[PDB]
Amino acid sequence: ARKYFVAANWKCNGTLESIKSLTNSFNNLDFDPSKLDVVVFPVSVHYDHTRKLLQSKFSTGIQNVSKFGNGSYTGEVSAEIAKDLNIEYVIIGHSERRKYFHETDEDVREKLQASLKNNLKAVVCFGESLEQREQNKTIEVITKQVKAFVDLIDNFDNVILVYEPLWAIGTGKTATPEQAQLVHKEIRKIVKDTCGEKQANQIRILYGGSVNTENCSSLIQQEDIDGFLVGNASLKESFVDIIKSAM
Amino acid sequence: ARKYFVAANWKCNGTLESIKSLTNSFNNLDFDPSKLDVVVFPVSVHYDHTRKLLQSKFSTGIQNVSKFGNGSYTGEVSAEIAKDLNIEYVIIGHSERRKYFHETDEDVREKLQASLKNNLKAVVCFGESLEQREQNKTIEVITKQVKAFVDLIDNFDNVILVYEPLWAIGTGKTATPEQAQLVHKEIRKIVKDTCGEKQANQIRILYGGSVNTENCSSLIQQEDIDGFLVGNASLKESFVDIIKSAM
Repeated sequence: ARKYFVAANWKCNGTLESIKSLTNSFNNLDFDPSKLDVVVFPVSVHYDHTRKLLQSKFSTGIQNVSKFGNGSYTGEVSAEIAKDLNIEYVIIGHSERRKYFHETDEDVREKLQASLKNNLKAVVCFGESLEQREQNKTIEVITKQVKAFVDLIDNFDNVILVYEPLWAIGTGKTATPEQAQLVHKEIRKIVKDTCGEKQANQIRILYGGSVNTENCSSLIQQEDIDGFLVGNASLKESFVDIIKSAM
Repeated sequence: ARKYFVAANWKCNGTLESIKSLTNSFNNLDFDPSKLDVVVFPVSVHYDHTRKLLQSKFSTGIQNVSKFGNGSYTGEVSAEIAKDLNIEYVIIGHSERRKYFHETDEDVREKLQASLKNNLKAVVCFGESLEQREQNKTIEVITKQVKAFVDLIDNFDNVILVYEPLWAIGTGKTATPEQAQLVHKEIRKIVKDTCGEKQANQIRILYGGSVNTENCSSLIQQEDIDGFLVGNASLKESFVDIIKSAM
C-alpha cells in the first residue's frame, strides 16, 4: 500500500516567532514517520530555523529549486546546494510559479532532472485552469503536463505528484472530493500508460486544492488521493488534525 | 567622501564546508566597518550559516527579494521576511535575473519599493548589452533603467547602484577602468539630473564587471567608482586583498 504524504506549503509566510510557536504545536503530535510522510516547506531563509525546531519525524523541504546547477545564477538555489544541506524535498511547478514567474513545462522538467540527479525527492505540481476545464480539456492538459517530465522518474517513491484544481482556486468554483478523485484516477492511468502499472501503483498523488480540517477526511478516503499539499490551513496549529486524518 | 562598498556576490555557489573555511579566512582581515562597507551575499539557504560564521564587522544580504509581500507566492522571500530576520541588504535587478528569469524594469521598481518600505538597503543593478553598446545606446539604455526606480530613493546612503558592463561579460570584450569610469560618470550625471547634486554626490556607484585582485585598485581609484559587486573572485580567500583595495 502507498505511504500517505501530508505536506505543509507555508508559501511566503512566517516570522521567526510564529514559526517557533507553530513548530512547537506540530511537535506535540505523536505520529509514526515510518508509516506516514509529513513534510514542512518553509521559506528558504527560514529553512535552518524550521529544521532545527522540528523533530525528525517531520521531513523538510524547500518551495522551489533551480533548473541550473552551481554557478552564475544570482538568486537561485541549486539541487547540489540543497543536497549538501540535507534538504530532503523540493516543490517543483507550483501554480504560483507558473503564474507569476512564467515557469514552463520545460522548466519543470529541468528542475526535476537536476533534483533527481542530486538525489532529492520532488513534489511536482500541475493542473488545469478554469478555461481548460470549461473547454473539456482536463485530460489533454494534464497528460501534456505529466508527459513533460514523467520519463525522468526512476524511483516512484521519490517523486510525488500534486494535482492543483486551478479551475477551483480563486474562481468561485469548488471541487468536490469525488471530482478530485476522478482526476487523481486519470493521473494514475496516465502514469500507468507512460511508465508502467507497478510504477503507477507506487506513485503518490496528492490533492493540492483547498484542504482544511473540515474536508481532509473526505479527501484522504478517496482511493487515488494519497495526501495533500496544504496551503493556508498549514499555517495554523490545527494542521495537526489534517495530519491525523491520514493516520 | 563617499564610503567605499565592497560586496561578495557568491551567486549560486558554496557548501557548508567551503563556507566555513572561506568565512574563517575573511574573519582574519582586520578592517573598520565604519570606514568601508563589506557585504557578503550568500545563497538564501546559506544565509543563517554565513551570518553566524562571519564576524559582526561583515554585513550580509540576500541575492534577490520578492516584489510581492507575504502571502501565496510559493518560492518567494518577501521584504517583510527579510526585515524580520534583520537581513540588511538585497540585490535587485542583477543581469542574471533579467536574463534567465525575465525580470523587468517594473519588477526592479516594485522590488525597490518593497525593500525601502521594510528598511532594507538595496544594491540595484543595471547595464547595457554588447549590441546596445555597439549601437551607441549605452546612455539611452542606462538612463531608462535608472529612471525605472531612481525617484523612489529617499536616502542616498541606503541605495547602492551597480553598473554591469554586459557587453564585456562572456563576450570576449574587456572593459577598461577608463571605460568603466566614464559610464560611472554618466550614471552619476543621470542621478544629478533626476535627483539633485547633493544626492548624486552621496550615492555609491559600484562596478559590477569582472573584478579580481589584479584589477581592483585600478577600478576603485577612479573618481566615480565607489567599490564593486564581485563575482568569482569573492569565492576565494584572496578576496581579502580586494577588500584591502578599499581600505
